[PDB]
Amino acid sequence: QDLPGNDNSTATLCLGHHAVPNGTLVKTITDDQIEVTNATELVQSSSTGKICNNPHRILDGIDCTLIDALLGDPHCDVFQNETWDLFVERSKAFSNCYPYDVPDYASLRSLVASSGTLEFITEGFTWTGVTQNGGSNACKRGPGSDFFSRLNWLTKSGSTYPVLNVTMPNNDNFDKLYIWGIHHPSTNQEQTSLYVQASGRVTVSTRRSQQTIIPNIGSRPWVRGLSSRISIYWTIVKPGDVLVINSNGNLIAPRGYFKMRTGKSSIMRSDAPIDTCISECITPNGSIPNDKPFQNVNKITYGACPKYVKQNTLKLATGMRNVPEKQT
Amino acid sequence: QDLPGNDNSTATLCLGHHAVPNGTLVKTITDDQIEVTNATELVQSSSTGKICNNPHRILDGIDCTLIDALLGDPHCDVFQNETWDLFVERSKAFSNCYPYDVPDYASLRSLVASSGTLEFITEGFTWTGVTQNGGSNACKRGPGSDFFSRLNWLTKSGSTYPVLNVTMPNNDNFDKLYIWGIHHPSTNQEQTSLYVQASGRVTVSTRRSQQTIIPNIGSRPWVRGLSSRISIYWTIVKPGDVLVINSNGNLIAPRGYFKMRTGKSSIMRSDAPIDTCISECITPNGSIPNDKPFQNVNKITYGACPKYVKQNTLKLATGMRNVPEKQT
Amino acid sequence: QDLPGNDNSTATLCLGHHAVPNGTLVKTITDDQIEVTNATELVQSSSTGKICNNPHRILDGIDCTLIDALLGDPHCDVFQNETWDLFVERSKAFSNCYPYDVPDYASLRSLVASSGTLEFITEGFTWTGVTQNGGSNACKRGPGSDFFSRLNWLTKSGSTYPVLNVTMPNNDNFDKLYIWGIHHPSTNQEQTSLYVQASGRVTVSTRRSQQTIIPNIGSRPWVRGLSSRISIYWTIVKPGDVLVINSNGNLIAPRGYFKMRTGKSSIMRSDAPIDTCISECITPNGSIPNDKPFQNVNKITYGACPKYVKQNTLKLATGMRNVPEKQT
Amino acid sequence: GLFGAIAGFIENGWEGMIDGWYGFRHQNSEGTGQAADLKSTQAAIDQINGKLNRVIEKTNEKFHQIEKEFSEVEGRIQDLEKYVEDTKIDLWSYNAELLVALENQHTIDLTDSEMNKLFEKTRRQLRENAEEMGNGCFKIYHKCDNACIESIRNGTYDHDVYRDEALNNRFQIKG
Amino acid sequence: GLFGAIAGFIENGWEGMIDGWYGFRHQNSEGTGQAADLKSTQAAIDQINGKLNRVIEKTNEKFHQIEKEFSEVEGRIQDLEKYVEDTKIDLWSYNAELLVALENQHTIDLTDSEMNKLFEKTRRQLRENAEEMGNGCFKIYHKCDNACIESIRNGTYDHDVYRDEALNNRFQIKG
Amino acid sequence: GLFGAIAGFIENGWEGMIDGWYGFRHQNSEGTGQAADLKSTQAAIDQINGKLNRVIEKTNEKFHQIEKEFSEVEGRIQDLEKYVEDTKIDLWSYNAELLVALENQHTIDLTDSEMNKLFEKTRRQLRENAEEMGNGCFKIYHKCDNACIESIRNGTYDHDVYRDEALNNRFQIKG
Ligand SMILES: *[C@@H]1O[C@H](CO)[C@@H](O[C@@H]2O[C@H](CO)[C@@H](O[C@@H]3O[C@H](CO)[C@@H](O)[C@H](O)[C@@H]3O)[C@H](O)[C@H]2NC(C)=O)[C@H](O)[C@H]1NC(C)=O
Ligand SMILES: *[C@@H]1O[C@H](CO)[C@@H](O[C@@H]2O[C@H](CO)[C@@H](O[C@@H]3O[C@H](CO)[C@@H](O)[C@H](O)[C@@H]3O)[C@H](O)[C@H]2NC(C)=O)[C@H](O)[C@H]1NC(C)=O
Ligand SMILES: *[C@@H]1O[C@H](CO)[C@@H](O[C@@H]2O[C@H](CO)[C@@H](O[C@@H]3O[C@H](CO)[C@@H](O)[C@H](O)[C@@H]3O)[C@H](O)[C@H]2NC(C)=O)[C@H](O)[C@H]1NC(C)=O
Ligand SMILES: *[C@@H]1O[C@H](CO)[C@@H](O)[C@H](O)[C@H]1NC(C)=O
Ligand SMILES: *[C@@H]1O[C@H](CO)[C@@H](O)[C@H](O)[C@H]1NC(C)=O
Ligand SMILES: *[C@@H]1O[C@H](CO)[C@@H](O)[C@H](O)[C@H]1NC(C)=O
Ligand SMILES: *[C@@H]1O[C@H](CO)[C@@H](O)[C@H](O)[C@H]1NC(C)=O
Ligand SMILES: *[C@@H]1O[C@H](CO)[C@@H](O)[C@H](O)[C@H]1NC(C)=O
Ligand SMILES: *[C@@H]1O[C@H](CO)[C@@H](O)[C@H](O)[C@H]1NC(C)=O
Ligand SMILES: *[C@@H]1O[C@H](CO)[C@@H](O)[C@H](O)[C@H]1NC(C)=O
Ligand SMILES: *[C@@H]1O[C@H](CO)[C@@H](O)[C@H](O)[C@H]1NC(C)=O
Ligand SMILES: *[C@@H]1O[C@H](CO)[C@@H](O)[C@H](O)[C@H]1NC(C)=O
Ligand SMILES: *[C@@H]1O[C@H](CO)[C@@H](O)[C@H](O)[C@H]1NC(C)=O
Ligand SMILES: *[C@@H]1O[C@H](CO)[C@@H](O)[C@H](O)[C@H]1NC(C)=O
Ligand SMILES: *[C@@H]1O[C@H](CO)[C@@H](O)[C@H](O)[C@H]1NC(C)=O
Repeated sequence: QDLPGNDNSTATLCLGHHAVPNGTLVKTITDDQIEVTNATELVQSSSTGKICNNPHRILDGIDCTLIDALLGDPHCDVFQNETWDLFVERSKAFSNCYPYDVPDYASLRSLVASSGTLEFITEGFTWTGVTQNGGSNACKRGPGSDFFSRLNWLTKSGSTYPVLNVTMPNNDNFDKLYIWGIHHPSTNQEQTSLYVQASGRVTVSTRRSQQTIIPNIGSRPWVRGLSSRISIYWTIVKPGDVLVINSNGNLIAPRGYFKMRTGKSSIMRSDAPIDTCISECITPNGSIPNDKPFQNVNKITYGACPKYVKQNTLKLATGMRNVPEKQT
Repeated sequence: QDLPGNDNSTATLCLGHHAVPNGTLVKTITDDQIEVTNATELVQSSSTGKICNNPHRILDGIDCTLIDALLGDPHCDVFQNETWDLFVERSKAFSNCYPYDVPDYASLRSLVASSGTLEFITEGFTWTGVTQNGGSNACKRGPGSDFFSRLNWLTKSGSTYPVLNVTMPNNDNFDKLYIWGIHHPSTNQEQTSLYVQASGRVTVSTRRSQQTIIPNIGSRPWVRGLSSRISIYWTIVKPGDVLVINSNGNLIAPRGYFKMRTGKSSIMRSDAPIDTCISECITPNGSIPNDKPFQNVNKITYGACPKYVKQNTLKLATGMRNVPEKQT
Repeated sequence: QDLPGNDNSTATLCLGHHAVPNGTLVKTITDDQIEVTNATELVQSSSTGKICNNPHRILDGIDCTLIDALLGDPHCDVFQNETWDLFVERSKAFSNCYPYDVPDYASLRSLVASSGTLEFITEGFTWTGVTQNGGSNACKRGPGSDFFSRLNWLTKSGSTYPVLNVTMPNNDNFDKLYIWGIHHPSTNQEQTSLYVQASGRVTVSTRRSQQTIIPNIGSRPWVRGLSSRISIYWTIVKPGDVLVINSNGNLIAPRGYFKMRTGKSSIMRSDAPIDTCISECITPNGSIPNDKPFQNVNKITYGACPKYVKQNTLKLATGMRNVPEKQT
Repeated sequence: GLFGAIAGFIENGWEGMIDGWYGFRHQNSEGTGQAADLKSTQAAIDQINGKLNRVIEKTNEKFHQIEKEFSEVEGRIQDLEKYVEDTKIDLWSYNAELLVALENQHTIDLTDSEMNKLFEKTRRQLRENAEEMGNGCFKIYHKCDNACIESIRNGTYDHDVYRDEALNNRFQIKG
Repeated sequence: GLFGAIAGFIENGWEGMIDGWYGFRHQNSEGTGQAADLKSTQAAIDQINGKLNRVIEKTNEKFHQIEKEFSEVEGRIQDLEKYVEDTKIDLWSYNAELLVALENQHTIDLTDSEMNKLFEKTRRQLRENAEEMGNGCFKIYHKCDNACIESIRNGTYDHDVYRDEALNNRFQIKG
Repeated sequence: GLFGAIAGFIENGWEGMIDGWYGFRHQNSEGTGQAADLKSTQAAIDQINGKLNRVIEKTNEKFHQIEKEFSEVEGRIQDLEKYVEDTKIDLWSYNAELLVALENQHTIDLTDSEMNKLFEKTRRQLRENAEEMGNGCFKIYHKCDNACIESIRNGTYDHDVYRDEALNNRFQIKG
């Protein structure tokens, strides 16, 4: 196309790719250490050590268990009607009222923790022929012998204790959680002093269920001066149903209901400090960022969190193979 | 090879691939919307809304629960000796006989639902010194006060309820399911009227297990005119073993045994209409085809079904990349 | 460079790859039978049929169940204070002492199997006012009517069974497992003969829990001449806590504690022969090698084992495609 | 994709090709025309059907399982029932999502591969008689009538028949 | 990797190239020098960001689950609680381990691919005017000043302009 | 596979090659011969061993778990025990089945790749002295005795040594 040139020479063009002096090792299908230009970590492995108080509602239990907060141990009166996305239980929490035990504590702790509200409604129960508001020296509310704020210990009036038979309809349109109990005396003398009948009985029922507990007399280990115990039980009464409480002794009666709800609330045991910051993912070790797909901090998590994995490092190569000249 | 030609010219040959004007977007490892020539859906997301009655044996419970069908509530007498691959329980099912409760209802419902047969065999129990065939006004069978067809309420005769002690060997070569119960009276007056002893007791045992239930006296909410309850219990007696029923009051005796079997039967709660068609996969929302590997209709399934997945669409590219001449 | 060559000729160089006459079929993403040069099996599917006694400590139960070994059935006195990584229970094991039942047998079998030690410590319980060391004709230890070596049957002294109320602190720094029980008599005659009170009671408690069991009188099926039963219960007492046993009848008292520990021990039902060899992975069908990633021998495993999978063969192509020129 | 033929050195597809997936288009002294290639179309189609059938393979059937809907609040055992099923579902959803992703990625490189393989096969056949124009078209340097074009397409083209003609006006020094 | 350009026919990388991932280094009449290629650098970078974002996609959030630490010995239900979580964890760990393995393998072949594609694209453009030296360098057989080198790099090189010059001292019989 | 060398442009394998996986056969002035190529054979073998070891990596060990066989009918808790294990098993079986499928697919493309890479490496070395016959064989256009064949195979072939001879009877216009 052009005319015969008076010159004659060639040129050289070489293609190639970069390389870095640093370079990261990464696993592959065929090799488990191959060096690439760059990589990114996919396992989050460190927490700040603080539970950020945002965006979830953290409620620090301080030295109260959720069940004690619920029952109304004097020292937990603060939590009355409180609410939470995450209730944090502290290892140093302690109870300090009448010694109780909860048969299937673990489910009661779950279903309260899960509805996330301790809102209580006093209902007008009328106990005729017994003495209300009994309390004790092991549950001092202030400078006074008292009891759990949400329960009503009932004893004899004058000489006798009648067959309590009371009813309370659920005429609302939400379920009602009722918490009640039974008193197990240490001695038959204690039994008769308080309840006259030598053998008490509590039957709590609705249209679709019933529970009859008989008390158990006997000495248990002394805790807070007492060898008696109360055991705690719970009844959910659905809208349109009826609670009927029937007893001829040892009843620790309910003062009304906790209302239940459905939500994203839970409970977590952690001694981590709550701090003011925003993090979506909470671990008992404090919050962790959730940019990476996987985490190795802790298998217990609440909120938008990375998937817990056994591995502590998992590098995704985000660059070609590093094949340097002279190395560094 | 051949000789010098007079014409001299070239030709052009171009290779290429088709493209379509329509084209579907699909996810990839590196892109999440890339357009391909064609794709196919792998998530089944719609049901006909009807449970096809083939090939599995669907038994519609109509207005009976499987436990009521089992116990023999008058209105469920239809299901007597019935059989199923899938028992469908309807939301409008209702009970209509003596008020009962089943401690661990959920396992009884499971193991009956699972053996898939309600075949009952009457055995010759001989109750001496009590009145058989007691019945009630809340369980009217026809124009008559009656009771569960498979249970035998026993009351005193005269002023004696003896200590029932009866035995019934399993001399067959299959397990026998026995269903029995206990009557919890509302008042001590009711207790003594029926059973004389102020405190009844039921102990049901075999060579390898025992159950002793004591009744519980107290008023419960009125349902069908009654505040008493019966609680239902079950005993499986293996071949070569012996049932021994021993009681001095409140026994609701068995009339014989349901026979158990092992099979592919289950139970499903669904208000879907059963229709005549053939589909292998059943969902509470009706049957679904099982051509696709995954489904998003419902996590409850019975039969050959696609794996439930959270996703509602998952397109498998079944064609090359669509790179059209003009655009899409 | 060189000088002209009078010859003028070409050469042919062909590249290629081997092929084998044998060749294995393998699955692919696009084909499910494609033939490759060589492949390797990744599913282990056969056992030797013997449980190798190395490296884990296998303890053959011979004809004793772990619970009988624990309770101290005469014929299991061998296992006293024994220890294991894997306790093997044999299908031919049998019990031969007083007829007992364990409410939640399955958890007791688990938590003993899991601590892997039957080390027992006798503690000085002092039962005042009752007769110790009761035994029976159905639990003959040697030429003598005896009982479970680790339990102490108590009957009245002369004319009264007092209210036993005893305590035993955990002053050590490890948990103590205590196993105790209650005797359910066949007749009220038997009840009063042994325990005087017409209704016994056992309450066993610590600072954080309690159990009250009431016995159950009634005839059960005759096993080893007896229609009575004892039921077994268990209490773990943590360091610093206190056991308190309180009863006015039917107590089958503990003789001290089993000490618990945390380890890698378990239990396995297998009739496989133990043999002297070393294998890390144990299956009820005997040991299996753990070179392959997956196994199809059995879903029950103990030790370093391949992952159980449904498939029985899964070939990994470890060679190119086999394209033979002739074939064979 | 990995080979750079489709949506690469071949600028775009042909909406006009309705008789096959890959194919040929030509210009000779007789005229123009196109024709689908059926062997590469089948190779691509079979592979895609192969992966498709394997995905659509046996449904596992399950009968009595655990309950998955509850109407009462129970606590611990029901919490475990809901957790077992929720972790099963998230594990199967992860699986279906990674599956179509790997699968789709491979279908786009597999069809890119078949395009490039036809290209290379045609390239090898034309030997010294044609040159790549770099856009998927060969310039054939000799007279190639429609039967000559058909022999390239049906794999029977004898390059020696035209090598001298080709080579001569290929290395045409004068311009 | 699969194509054999990177760590293959291209003996090594250039620590000196700080302006892009792939590129050209020329020697010619008007001196010598290098220049990064930005289109292949972007193709490689976009694809890697694409897989990266998909991996970093939505975290699932969970609220009330089962307990995962116990302070009392309970037996059967607790054994099942520990088993459900331990088998969940081992299944997710397997997943994260296979994911980065497949992913990494594909990133190394994808970048090998882009290198080889630039190579082929340059090869096609130079037509009969250059020869492969087999180490990633073309020998251009005609005078190619820096503007000529720039036209190869920006894709506008007209091979016809130099074909006669090239062809002549390419088939220089005398030695 | 993806590259189309094995079971592609190379019609079939050689059952006769017992000394390596890939290799050369030739015909030259000095007679006929074949010889395995050891570098590509090692590249293919190492990669396959690499994936193999990773698959055969650490077995997880488990000790006390849940019971998996029951001899009594219990209902709800046992139903959950059977469900946790059945969903664990189906999830691991899916994993083992997808794993060998992906793995196998990649082993066949990886070995297809190594074949094609040897081919290309040989192609580049012969420069203008040989032509592809399209069946995996190069026609070398100059006298290449057994030492010349050995230098191609051991990578030391100097194409300049033969370029004039080659080029001359390569572009031999007369036929
Ligand atoms: C049944 O047996 C238990 C255990 O043997 C007896 O419990 C013990 O009862 C005494 C008497 O009240 C308790 O004493 C108190 O201890 C505190 C703390 O040391 C001390 O400050 C008081 O002044 C008083 O000494 C003792 O703590 C308690 N111990 C335990 C472990 O429970 C019980 O009294 C017996 N009951 C009958 C009715 O026989
Ligand atoms: C114990 O307390 C309960 C609840 O306070 C009492 O239950 C109620 O008893 C009355 C008397 O029979 C029932 O009345 C009947 O109600 C039905 C349905 O409305 C109606 O058809 C009858 O004409 C009559 O009114 C009432 O329904 C029942 N309510 C509930 C919620 O159970 C029970 O009687 C008390 N028992 C004793 C022995 O004190
Ligand atoms: C309550 O009912 C049960 C079952 O009807 C009675 O049990 C049976 O009692 C007899 C009398 O001791 C047992 O007889 C024994 O049989 C064995 C083996 O054949 C033999 O070696 C003994 O010497 C004696 O003959 C019989 O086995 C036993 N059967 C069962 C299934 O338990 C029980 O006696 C009744 N109790 C009362 C107080 O009414
Ligand atoms: C390494 O990759 C990550 C993720 O793509 C990116 O944020 C970072 O900038 C890269 N590093 C370099 C030096 O480019
Ligand atoms: C708790 O909330 C209820 C609902 O309004 C209210 O009536 C009650 O007095 C509150 N009690 C306290 C201590 O806040
Ligand atoms: C998180 O806390 C647990 C104990 O709750 C501890 O064992 C674990 O190592 C901690 N991990 C990190 C990264 O803090
Ligand atoms: C799209 O792919 C599916 C599955 O291979 C097939 O049934 C359908 O025919 C394809 N569509 C077209 C237009 O080819
Ligand atoms: C139920 O089946 C048994 C077994 O043959 C039979 O004896 C019994 O009479 C049947 N009852 C009814 C109502 O079908
Ligand atoms: C199936 O039914 C469930 C309720 O049982 C409902 O929430 C779901 O959306 C339904 N899905 C379809 C596709 O019908
Ligand atoms: C087949 O592959 C396995 C695993 O790589 C190896 O042990 C065996 O030697 C191979 N077989 C042959 C004939 O090379
Ligand atoms: C069991 O071990 C304890 C702890 O030393 C010991 O005191 C006891 O006597 C042992 N008993 C037997 C039968 O080995
Ligand atoms: C292992 O034993 C089980 C029964 O425990 C049996 O069903 C299974 O087939 C056996 N498998 C092998 C490979 O022995
Ligand atoms: C290929 O096409 C040519 C030209 O039309 C024809 O003569 C020849 O027979 C065809 N061969 C085959 C195998 O199709
Ligand atoms: C390419 O480079 C040449 C030589 O410098 C220049 O003249 C031309 O305009 C450039 N074209 C483009 C599209 O960059
Ligand atoms: C390659 O082969 C030639 C011809 O036999 C020989 O002289 C030369 O030394 C060999 N070089 C190497 C590196 O093997």
